[PDB]
Amino acid sequence: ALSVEEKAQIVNEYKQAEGDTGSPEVQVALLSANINKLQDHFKANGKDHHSRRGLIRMVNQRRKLLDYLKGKDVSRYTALIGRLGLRR
Amino acid sequence: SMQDPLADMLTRIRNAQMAEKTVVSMPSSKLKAAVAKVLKDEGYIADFQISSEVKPQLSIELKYFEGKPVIEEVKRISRPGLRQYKSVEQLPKVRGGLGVSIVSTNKGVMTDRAARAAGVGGEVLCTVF
RNA sequence: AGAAGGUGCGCCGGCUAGGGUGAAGGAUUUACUCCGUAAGCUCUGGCUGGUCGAAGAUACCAGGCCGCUGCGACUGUUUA
RNA sequence: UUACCACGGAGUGAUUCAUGACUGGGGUGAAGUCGUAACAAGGUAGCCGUAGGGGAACCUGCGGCUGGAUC
RNA sequence: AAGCGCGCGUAGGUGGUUCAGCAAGUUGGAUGUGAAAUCCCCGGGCUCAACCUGGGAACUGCAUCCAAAACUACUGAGCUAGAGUACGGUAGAGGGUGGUGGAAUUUCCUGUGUAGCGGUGAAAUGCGUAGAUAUAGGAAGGAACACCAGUGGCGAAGGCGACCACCUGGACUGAUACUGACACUGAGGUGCGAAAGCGUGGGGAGCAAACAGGAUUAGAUACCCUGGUAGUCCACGCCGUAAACGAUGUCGACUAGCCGUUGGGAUCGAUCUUAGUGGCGCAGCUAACGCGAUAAGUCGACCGCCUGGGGAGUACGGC
RNA sequence: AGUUGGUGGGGUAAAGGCCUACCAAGGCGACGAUCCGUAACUGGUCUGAGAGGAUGAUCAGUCACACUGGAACUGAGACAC
Ligand SMILES: [Mg+2]
Ligand SMILES: [Mg+2]
Ligand SMILES: [Mg+2]
Ligand SMILES: [Mg+2]
Ligand SMILES: [Mg+2]
Ligand SMILES: [Mg+2]
Ligand SMILES: [Mg+2]
Ligand SMILES: [Mg+2]
Ligand SMILES: [Mg+2]
Ligand SMILES: [Mg+2]
Ligand SMILES: [Mg+2]
Ligand SMILES: [Mg+2]
Ligand SMILES: [Mg+2]
Ligand SMILES: [Mg+2]
Ligand SMILES: [Mg+2]
Ligand SMILES: [Mg+2]
Ligand SMILES: [Mg+2]
Ligand SMILES: [Mg+2]
Ligand SMILES: [Mg+2]
Ligand SMILES: [Mg+2]
Ligand SMILES: [Mg+2]
Ligand SMILES: [Mg+2]
Ligand SMILES: [Mg+2]
Ligand SMILES: [Mg+2]
Ligand SMILES: [Mg+2]
Ligand SMILES: [Mg+2]
Ligand SMILES: [Mg+2]
Ligand SMILES: [Mg+2]
Ligand SMILES: [Mg+2]
Ligand SMILES: [Mg+2]
Ligand SMILES: [Mg+2]
Ligand SMILES: [Mg+2]
Ligand SMILES: [Mg+2]
Ligand SMILES: [Mg+2]
Ligand SMILES: [Mg+2]
Ligand SMILES: [Mg+2]
Ligand SMILES: [Mg+2]
Ligand SMILES: [Mg+2]
Ligand SMILES: [Mg+2]
Ligand SMILES: [Mg+2]
Ligand SMILES: [Mg+2]
Ligand SMILES: [Mg+2]
Ligand SMILES: [Mg+2]
Ligand SMILES: [Mg+2]
Ligand SMILES: [Mg+2]
Ligand SMILES: [Mg+2]
Ligand SMILES: [Mg+2]
Ligand SMILES: [Mg+2]
Ligand SMILES: [Mg+2]
Ligand SMILES: [Mg+2]
Ligand SMILES: [Mg+2]
Ligand SMILES: [Mg+2]
Ligand SMILES: [Mg+2]
Ligand SMILES: [Mg+2]
Ligand SMILES: [Mg+2]
Ligand SMILES: [Mg+2]
Ligand SMILES: [Mg+2]
Ligand SMILES: [Mg+2]
Ligand SMILES: [Mg+2]
Ligand SMILES: [Mg+2]
Ligand SMILES: [Mg+2]
Ligand SMILES: [Mg+2]
Ligand SMILES: [Mg+2]
Ligand SMILES: [Mg+2]
Ligand SMILES: [Mg+2]
Ligand SMILES: [Mg+2]
Ligand SMILES: [Mg+2]
Ligand SMILES: [Mg+2]
Ligand SMILES: [Mg+2]
Ligand SMILES: [Mg+2]
Ligand SMILES: [Mg+2]
Ligand SMILES: [Mg+2]
Ligand SMILES: [Mg+2]
Ligand SMILES: [Mg+2]
Ligand SMILES: [Mg+2]
Ligand SMILES: [Mg+2]
Ligand SMILES: [Mg+2]
Ligand SMILES: [Mg+2]
Ligand SMILES: [Mg+2]
Ligand SMILES: [Mg+2]
Ligand SMILES: [Mg+2]
Ligand SMILES: [Mg+2]
Ligand SMILES: [Mg+2]
Ligand SMILES: [Mg+2]
Ligand SMILES: [Mg+2]
Ligand SMILES: [Mg+2]
Ligand SMILES: [Mg+2]
Ligand SMILES: [Mg+2]
Ligand SMILES: [Mg+2]
Ligand SMILES: [Mg+2]
Ligand SMILES: [Mg+2]
Ligand SMILES: [Mg+2]
Ligand SMILES: [Mg+2]
Ligand SMILES: [Mg+2]
Ligand SMILES: [Mg+2]
Ligand SMILES: [Mg+2]
Ligand SMILES: [Mg+2]
Ligand SMILES: [Mg+2]
Ligand SMILES: [Mg+2]
Ligand SMILES: [Mg+2]
Ligand SMILES: [Mg+2]
Ligand SMILES: [Mg+2]
Ligand SMILES: [Mg+2]
Ligand SMILES: [Mg+2]
Ligand SMILES: [Mg+2]
Repeated sequence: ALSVEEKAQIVNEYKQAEGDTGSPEVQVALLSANINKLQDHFKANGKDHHSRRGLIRMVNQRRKLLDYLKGKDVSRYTALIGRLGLRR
Repeated sequence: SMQDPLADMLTRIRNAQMAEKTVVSMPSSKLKAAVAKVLKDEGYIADFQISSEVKPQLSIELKYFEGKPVIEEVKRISRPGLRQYKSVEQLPKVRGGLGVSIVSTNKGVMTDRAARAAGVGGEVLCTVF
């Protein structure tokens, strides 16, 4: 549901090596933006299970990436959790 | 998901030996290299070569002798799900000594005969006859 | 369901913890103001002894309870 | 005289054995009565789930399968 | 007899590839212990044997020290072959909310017209002179979406075909750049899940369980015919099942070929290469049928399940 | 709920919630606690090619009990066949 401009400004805001789209932080930010964006769509369309499957897949991907990042570096983990405003 | 690369090596060798081929190519590692060398010293293969360039490729040339392949029965023993280890007195015999069983010991990867020669047991990798 | 059933309760001391009101003092908006106050008055508790009687919720006051069934769902109304 | 405490009392639960008027299915029996549901295209192709109906095997509707013959 | 209907995921199990370290697993050695008896071997006694008895071996174990470093575990630093991200395109009945079309059936009204219509194996019930069927015009309403249509496509499965707009998931396809093992499976749990069914409120053309009547029949609570209610449709909630089937769990790697077909790429109608979807077939496998790169072949990782037929997927208990 | 840990004290031949007064809210559990049923354990015995399976008569080691439920005394030693 994201746009080209939205993704570009997200990666610009969260890039860590001036051209890295694969670092955990960028992917986590993109997934969080998409999850937050799809909420209002699912507010109106409660009977759309087929898309909610993809939403759950994105949630699982974000969870796994956060777990890996926490396992690797605690400081970057805490910083990312702080900026994204999510519990854990 | 390749949770056992050595079983993949032996499976490749057996499958392409059954299919009447001449060369088998696979990703290499310092354990498959030792296994290939110990097979070479036992005359079960023709030759083995390791490629350069970061992602080395190991290639093995096979033997046939008669109309039937030289290696007729090769089987992995210690898998990641079992991890079988044996002492010197309990080293298994394949075909009553007519074959060889590869053993990994603190002195390296060698044969069971050399294992008793040095008097050191270890982990039984596979049996070839 | 207060189901059923059980334990304590009087009076006199010892130690001890809290609340309200409220001099003196302090602040500034100098006055029908804010904070805060020792004593006094007043209201809640805790654990420790002693003691009298036959009996300490001592008088008046103040639910008896339980198990099976019929009828009507219930609160209500009716032959002064 | 106090403290601890066995026996023994009172109230109310849990669990587990045996037994119980009367009832529900199951199995095993022999030349019994009624039908003919399946096996062949078994004479309406059979099964699966579900619902209704009927002395009984069962019938009918809805969805599914081929483990269906002719072609 | 035996793969959960299908996913996601927790504890757990397992782990691509380089160095370096450590010594828990692993291996070797030493020491202590492992009661005696018993079992085993070599002997000695009872005239033999049973029996008794000497020495040994064994007691496959546990514990403490010493040494090794291939593999597993642990620690530090790496790498890009697994996994994922960014950028253009392709196809599609993938999902949801609204709107709009044409064919047809039925019902009502009106004109012409008169003696049959309908149905069957043959009939009858039923509809008709209170003017039917047919025929022409108008109106109302509900539902399904011919031709395209394909061994065709998409979806985790169940499943999804009129057209358009809006919201939205995934997959294929090409190059470069990026992260640097972030992976697989998964007891419990969590959701999605045909049809029939249940609750509340709408709607109701066709079809049609139950039901009524007519046939057939020895009977016909059926097959056949004429009608016909729930239901089938919509909104919200529940229910958790199917021969939910490829009767074949998910993931990864290898193994002769030939003929199609759906998307996409390259090189010069031809050749090559991917991701699906079909037909044959060599090895191999199987009790046989048969499977055979979409394995039921050769192998790995994890999970589920089976143990003669009935009783019985039933009883009791829990949810 | 003396339940888990700490402190002071008591007590024992001896460590210890063994006991007591305070302070804290801890301890155990899907590597199966708690609960229900059953049963002394081992050396050994019998079977089996072995791995296993079944099992604790006689002999030897340990434990528990002595009509049923409690309690202590004497004693180096008993909660006393
Ligand atoms: Mg009371
Ligand atoms: Mg008195
Ligand atoms: Mg009472
Ligand atoms: Mg009572
Ligand atoms: Mg009654
Ligand atoms: Mg009566
Ligand atoms: Mg009344
Ligand atoms: Mg009444
Ligand atoms: Mg009544
Ligand atoms: Mg009532
Ligand atoms: Mg009533
Ligand atoms: Mg009243
Ligand atoms: Mg009242
Ligand atoms: Mg009266
Ligand atoms: Mg009572
Ligand atoms: Mg009672
Ligand atoms: Mg009782
Ligand atoms: Mg009873
Ligand atoms: Mg009885
Ligand atoms: Mg009787
Ligand atoms: Mg039938
Ligand atoms: Mg029949
Ligand atoms: Mg039939
Ligand atoms: Mg018939
Ligand atoms: Mg049939
Ligand atoms: Mg059933
Ligand atoms: Mg049926
Ligand atoms: Mg029905
Ligand atoms: Mg029924
Ligand atoms: Mg019927
Ligand atoms: Mg029906
Ligand atoms: Mg059908
Ligand atoms: Mg399954
Ligand atoms: Mg399946
Ligand atoms: Mg499943
Ligand atoms: Mg499960
Ligand atoms: Mg599940
Ligand atoms: Mg089932
Ligand atoms: Mg999973
Ligand atoms: Mg894990
Ligand atoms: Mg590895
Ligand atoms: Mg691990
Ligand atoms: Mg290493
Ligand atoms: Mg050792
Ligand atoms: Mg001994
Ligand atoms: Mg003699
Ligand atoms: Mg060392
Ligand atoms: Mg007409
Ligand atoms: Mg018309
Ligand atoms: Mg399908
Ligand atoms: Mg339905
Ligand atoms: Mg219904
Ligand atoms: Mg309904
Ligand atoms: Mg209704
Ligand atoms: Mg109708
Ligand atoms: Mg009919
Ligand atoms: Mg009809
Ligand atoms: Mg009708
Ligand atoms: Mg009904
Ligand atoms: Mg609906
Ligand atoms: Mg289906
Ligand atoms: Mg099945
Ligand atoms: Mg079967
Ligand atoms: Mg599956
Ligand atoms: Mg598979
Ligand atoms: Mg997956
Ligand atoms: Mg796979
Ligand atoms: Mg694969
Ligand atoms: Mg074939
Ligand atoms: Mg088979
Ligand atoms: Mg077979
Ligand atoms: Mg295995
Ligand atoms: Mg496995
Ligand atoms: Mg496996
Ligand atoms: Mg049985
Ligand atoms: Mg039986
Ligand atoms: Mg049985
Ligand atoms: Mg049941
Ligand atoms: Mg029973
Ligand atoms: Mg039940
Ligand atoms: Mg205390
Ligand atoms: Mg002390
Ligand atoms: Mg103490
Ligand atoms: Mg237990
Ligand atoms: Mg006993
Ligand atoms: Mg045997
Ligand atoms: Mg034995
Ligand atoms: Mg024996
Ligand atoms: Mg025993
Ligand atoms: Mg005895
Ligand atoms: Mg003894
Ligand atoms: Mg002892
Ligand atoms: Mg003893
Ligand atoms: Mg002892
Ligand atoms: Mg004793
Ligand atoms: Mg006695
Ligand atoms: Mg006696
Ligand atoms: Mg006694
Ligand atoms: Mg005494
Ligand atoms: Mg005395
Ligand atoms: Mg004494
Ligand atoms: Mg004693
Ligand atoms: Mg005595
Ligand atoms: Mg005694
Ligand atoms: Mg004694």
